[PDB]
Amino acid sequence: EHSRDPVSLDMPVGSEEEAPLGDFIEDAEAMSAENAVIAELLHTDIRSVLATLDEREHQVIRLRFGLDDGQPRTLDQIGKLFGLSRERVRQIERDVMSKLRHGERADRLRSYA
Amino acid sequence: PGSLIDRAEFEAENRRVVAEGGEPAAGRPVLMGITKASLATDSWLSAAS
Amino acid sequence: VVAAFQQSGNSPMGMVLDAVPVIPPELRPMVQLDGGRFATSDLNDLYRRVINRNNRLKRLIDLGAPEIIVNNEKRMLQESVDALFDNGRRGRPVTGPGNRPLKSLSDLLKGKQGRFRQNLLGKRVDYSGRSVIVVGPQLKLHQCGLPKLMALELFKPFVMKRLVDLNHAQNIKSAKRMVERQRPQVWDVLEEVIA
Amino acid sequence: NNSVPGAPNRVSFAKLREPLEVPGLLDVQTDSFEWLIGSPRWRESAAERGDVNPVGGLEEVLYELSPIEDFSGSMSLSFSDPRFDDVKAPVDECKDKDMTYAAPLFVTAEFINNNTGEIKSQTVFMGDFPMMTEKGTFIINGTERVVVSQLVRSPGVYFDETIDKSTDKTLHSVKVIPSRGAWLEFDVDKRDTVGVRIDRKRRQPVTVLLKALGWTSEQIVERFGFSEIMRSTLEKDNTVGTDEALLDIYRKLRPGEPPTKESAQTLLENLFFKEKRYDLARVGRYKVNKKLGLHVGEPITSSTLTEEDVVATIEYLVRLHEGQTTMTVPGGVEVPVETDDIDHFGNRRLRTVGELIQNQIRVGMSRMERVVRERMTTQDVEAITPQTLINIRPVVAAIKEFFGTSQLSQFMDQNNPLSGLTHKRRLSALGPGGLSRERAGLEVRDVHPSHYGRMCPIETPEGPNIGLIGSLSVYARVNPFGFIETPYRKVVDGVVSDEIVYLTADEEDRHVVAQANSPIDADGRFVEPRVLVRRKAGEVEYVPSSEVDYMDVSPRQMVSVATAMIPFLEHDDANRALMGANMQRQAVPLVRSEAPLVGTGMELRAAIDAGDVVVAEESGVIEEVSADYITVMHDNGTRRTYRMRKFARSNHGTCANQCPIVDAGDRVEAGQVIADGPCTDDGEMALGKNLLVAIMPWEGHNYEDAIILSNRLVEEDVLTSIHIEEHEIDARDTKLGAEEITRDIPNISDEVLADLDERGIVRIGAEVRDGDILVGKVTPKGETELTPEERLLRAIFGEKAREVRDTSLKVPHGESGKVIGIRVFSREDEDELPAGVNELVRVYVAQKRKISDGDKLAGRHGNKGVIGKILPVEDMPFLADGTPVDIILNTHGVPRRMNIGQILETHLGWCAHSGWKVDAAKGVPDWAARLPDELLEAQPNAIVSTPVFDGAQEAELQGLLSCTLPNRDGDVLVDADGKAMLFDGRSGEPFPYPVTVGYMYIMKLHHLVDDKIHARSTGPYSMITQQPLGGKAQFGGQRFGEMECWAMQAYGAAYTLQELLTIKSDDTVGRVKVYEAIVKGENIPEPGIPESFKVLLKELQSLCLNVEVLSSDGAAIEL
Amino acid sequence: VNFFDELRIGLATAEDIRQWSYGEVKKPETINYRTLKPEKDGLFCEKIFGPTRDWECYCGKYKRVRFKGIICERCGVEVTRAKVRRERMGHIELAAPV
Ligand SMILES: [Zn+2]
Repeated sequence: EHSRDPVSLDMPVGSEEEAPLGDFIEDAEAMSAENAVIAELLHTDIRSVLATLDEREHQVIRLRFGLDDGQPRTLDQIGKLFGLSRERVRQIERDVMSKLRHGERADRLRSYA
Repeated sequence: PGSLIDRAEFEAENRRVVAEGGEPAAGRPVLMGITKASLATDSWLSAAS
Repeated sequence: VVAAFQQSGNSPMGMVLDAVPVIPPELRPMVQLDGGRFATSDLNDLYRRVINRNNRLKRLIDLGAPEIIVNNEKRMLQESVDALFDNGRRGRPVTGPGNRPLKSLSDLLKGKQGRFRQNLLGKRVDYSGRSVIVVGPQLKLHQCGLPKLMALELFKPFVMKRLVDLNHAQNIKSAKRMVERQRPQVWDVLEEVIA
Repeated sequence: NNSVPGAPNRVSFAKLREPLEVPGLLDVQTDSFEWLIGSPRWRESAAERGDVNPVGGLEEVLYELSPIEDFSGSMSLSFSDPRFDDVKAPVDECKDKDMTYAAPLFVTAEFINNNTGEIKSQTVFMGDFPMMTEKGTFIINGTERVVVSQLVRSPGVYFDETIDKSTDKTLHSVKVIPSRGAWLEFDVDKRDTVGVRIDRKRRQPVTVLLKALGWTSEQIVERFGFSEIMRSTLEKDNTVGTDEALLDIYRKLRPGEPPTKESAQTLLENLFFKEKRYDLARVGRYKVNKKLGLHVGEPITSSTLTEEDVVATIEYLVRLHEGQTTMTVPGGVEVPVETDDIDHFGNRRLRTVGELIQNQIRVGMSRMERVVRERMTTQDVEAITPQTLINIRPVVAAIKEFFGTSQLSQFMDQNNPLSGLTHKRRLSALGPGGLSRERAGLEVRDVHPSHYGRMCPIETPEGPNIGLIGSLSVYARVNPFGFIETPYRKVVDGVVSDEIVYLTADEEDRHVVAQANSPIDADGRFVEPRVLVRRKAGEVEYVPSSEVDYMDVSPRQMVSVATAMIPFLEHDDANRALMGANMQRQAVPLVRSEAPLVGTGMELRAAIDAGDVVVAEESGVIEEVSADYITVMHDNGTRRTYRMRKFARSNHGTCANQCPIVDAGDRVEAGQVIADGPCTDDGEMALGKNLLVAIMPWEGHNYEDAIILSNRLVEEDVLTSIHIEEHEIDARDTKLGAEEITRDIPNISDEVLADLDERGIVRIGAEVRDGDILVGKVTPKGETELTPEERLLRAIFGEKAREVRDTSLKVPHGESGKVIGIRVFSREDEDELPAGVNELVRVYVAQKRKISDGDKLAGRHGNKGVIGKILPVEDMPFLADGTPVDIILNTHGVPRRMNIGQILETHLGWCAHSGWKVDAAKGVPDWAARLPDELLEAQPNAIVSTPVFDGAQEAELQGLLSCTLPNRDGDVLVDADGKAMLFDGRSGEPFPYPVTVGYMYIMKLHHLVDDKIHARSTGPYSMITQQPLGGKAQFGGQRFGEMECWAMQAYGAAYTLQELLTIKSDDTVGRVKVYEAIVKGENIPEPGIPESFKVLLKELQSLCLNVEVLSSDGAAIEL
Repeated sequence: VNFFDELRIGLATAEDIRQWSYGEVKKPETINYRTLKPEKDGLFCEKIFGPTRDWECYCGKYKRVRFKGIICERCGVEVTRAKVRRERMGHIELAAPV
């Protein structure tokens, strides 16, 4: 596999008007529709849903995963920031996940999985 | 001399130079093919194609 | 020629180069085809030749050698730059595979495959299709009959917006999936959106 | 006179007896390869043909190569006697297993050392050879391959002629064209400098070269004394002296090198007389000898040019310039003096498969010989053996490259048997070693009077490749030298002879050839004193019946096989006939085939020789016949079983079925058809069905070539077809891991994966729709941090990251149908797969297509059409007895296109379907005097044939239309004129005037609408150009060219053009923004700058051209 | 925006190439054989032409999205979109004039 000269893109392919091979290579990334509508609409619907939860819990999630400033706060770190204990964050996340799976939140976010 | 110059520009330059006393330039109309007319009067961007 | 240079206000020194530019890599991509068989444009080969010649020239100058070898190296570098800017414009063209000339840098512009004539040949557009035509004498002079499959695949974004608007689908992702599966709910909206 | 035992009986309007039966239609393909390899059959055929010395192709390449030796002379190797071995596997296994049908060959190499005088000999393996199957095809990597013969200008001497524009004086130019070597152009100019242009060098006087060859000046004077311009040139030359002439030649060819007599002499010998550097093929030498009439009393052994040939050429040129009609040379017979014609078929030879393969193996063997000679010059001489001296790699590489990439080795098109048979008999004038489309002039694309009987003047591509591709005529046979021949039965003294003789173009152009239609007495006496005659130069004129020398064999001698099955071709125009012949090769094999009611006699022979019908090899009795196989017990006690491939995909997606047409306990004669392949009804070609046609305009639904059909065709599956798609995915090892096929897939609902089986591939017989998963494979994944919500959901749901991605094969857009079969190859089971691949599975999807709007239909007379509408059976016009018409054709396209053969076929088809009974109680009517005695009666739905250029005359049809039998109701529907009174299917009232009705043969072309429909809104985009692009999953965009841009500019529509060129073509951010705008409520934003302009600016800057856009102020702006 | 009165073409000089290029190519290597990443000072270097992946760094020190126009001091690569890789140029320093 290491002993093959790379094929030149300018080589005519298929005699299809002798258009070079380079002309037929898809960008293979940066899909329009995916990033265009799906991703940004997921982000907006999340900003709506997670906000509809407790605002304190919304900030907790923001710091936990890093929606705003990255830096996913661990259980102990976020407890220190909020003054709580490392053991409370597990139950907080359990409550958040339970809430997210019911109501209109599920209706909105059933896709994207 | 012997260079094709568009009638409008040629006449305007002749009038400008004559107004200050410069002697007039004697020219005669000449026709040319579509290819030559296109080449003479067009942008380099459009001419390269 | 001399008057063209004189009226310019610039200098003729621009003809003799001291630093060649390199196009952005996306214009000369290096992509992996299926099977791990790399594909790249010959511009990379030409630039590699130029870089190697220049580095070797610098090494010879730093080390110091009789002027014959240095002159040969300079001549090789000149020929390398010449081959980069144009192939076949002077001397024997360079060929790597099957005696096939490499597409030089100026070759992106001239010839049937050049950029200018390719632009003169037009582009390729979205929101379009084609099909066989059959006479329809039931139509008015301002009407045409589009097959529903083509109309659905061509009007999809409008259809999906109206589909979410009517609450048939909860979100754009679900509407896109519904259009892909072509559920029976789609045809009413499609007929409604191309009024 | 059905040659085959069990042919169907279809009486014919044949008023002439053909003395010669059609030869094997694949004989051109088979005989060339038979000569190439060298087999007993070819050897005995050649011995019968009178060829004094038969030498095979392979033993003519590797015997001319030998003996290879070093310059020192101490080493010399020879190898001869090429013999093959038994094939590896049958054709069935090679096609199914993806192997290549081949057989190894061994050549005995004798190594001899001159100094020691010893010998070492043993068989030498030389790689596998791609043998040719009985159908005249090659199976390369499991795909059927056909190599098409090539038309090339034969090596020889051509005395062209050009006329001066100013002087208006004839200028005779001579050209010598070797198969390999320098070219000599002895031209005469106004300045009279008769000179040679060696290898397109500078002109030099012919006198100087002639004296440079050792030709004394006095000899020039005496031999060329009759010539005045030549004598003047001799007196004009300045340089004199053999040494001076040689040095001048050397400087002209190789200036700046040490000039010596020895060097110049060696250069001349190497350039002309050396066999390796210069060679004329045996055909070239033979043609030169015939032209100059020299060395004609002995077989050709030396194949290199000689000084006698050059002097004879110069003498011929000067004699032609003088105006001499003929010349003589010592040791030669008298020959005519006239300029040659390049397009003449006496100059264009045909290099069949044998010649092409011989050339390729010759190139490979020469490369191998170079390597071998180097190795023997370097390697030790003591312990050397030819086994360690031969290198087989280059020859096998050359053969494989030829069979893979050569432009003359093409996929065998398999729409139907006729398409393949025509493909095998093609004569392509383009390709490697031949002319190109652009460089080739338009004069070579025309017909020549020498094509009569050798190349069909009708069958030809409609596209830009018109005139560069043709087909052998039915009776043509290729000569050993490659020149095409045709049969002519000689007439000795006005009495035509039964025995035939095959004449090439030259022999034909020295004789007087009559026409087959010429009235001939039963005793061979010409009744007409003046017989139409075709003579030299294409002249046609009357001659007394004694001067005539040769006569044709059949009126169908000038037409190809495809063009020979168009009834009433003599009434159709040449372009319409060409269109019909080309469209006959696009017909799709229907589920149920039906032979035409009216069709020429070529159907059965075409079907038999196409090879798609299994034909009993030996006479016997059938023991048991099943849908799959058939076993016949031969009379000698040996049983043979024929396996009939069913629902096997063809090269173009159609299906090839072979249904047995025999019953158990039935005796079958040798050569009788046993099963019918695609497009066959009882062993005769059948590309379409018989439909009741009514010719009239109907409500504008058949307006301008459109066609109206009855729904009865759709509901009865008359025009139903089966198409089989083929998909394949492979699991290749990757650096990050090994791809695998598994039923488990990341994050997909179980319902979508229900149809898959435990191994991860769809279960056979499962309906698969568009976009459905066809085989599930998971590829290894690297490291990619998940997006916020994706990872959060993964954590919440308990679904792990499942790094492995989804790359399962899925049904492309616009595909459906059952899954008839699955074929899986595994490296574990020791299967040959490409390097880096362990598992490869291919799934076959079968789709049944019923005719629908947009599909193409066409008769045999080149009258295409698209289905405008499919009316209900109750809306179609119906005959007086209630029979609806199956199809309606407009009458405005028949007389303008001038293909009245369509209407003639309609009338004869009605007469055949209804059956007729010619009254004979009072005596045979006048119009029926020439009808065959068996053609005065026909049962209903009978089969009849009208051979091309000899069939039913107009009087015959007029008489038959008035004698058709009545229906079961006892009433005659059509009148004596062939028209009938129809009823309106909608109004219910009779049409005011009678309409033409009859049964016509309609075929279903392969331009189906399902393939044509394309649509795109947003999909993959190119990488370098960022323009729309993609596969069939997301169809690519339609090009918007400059002419479309001009059309948009003329309207004054400025915004539409701006969008079409910026916002939906190239704007990387504009596309996303507009898609956002449409999917939301907001407006479409303003377009940006195309990427095709930023790219142009960067490319132009890279050339050190300071390109910058400036405003009115002149300030540079940023982009 | 789209106010382009004129488009002129001139003869570029060495200083123009110097000041319209964002780096110098000093080695011929294109891509690493094993890790499939651009090599330093090569024909594909991120330091010269730009990051291969949007909002991503060659060394990963500033791999986070919220870093715009910040050149990573550890490797000197700017943190922007990948489309910049289609725009930025480079120049070679000829040892002798040509
Ligand atoms: Zn960094």
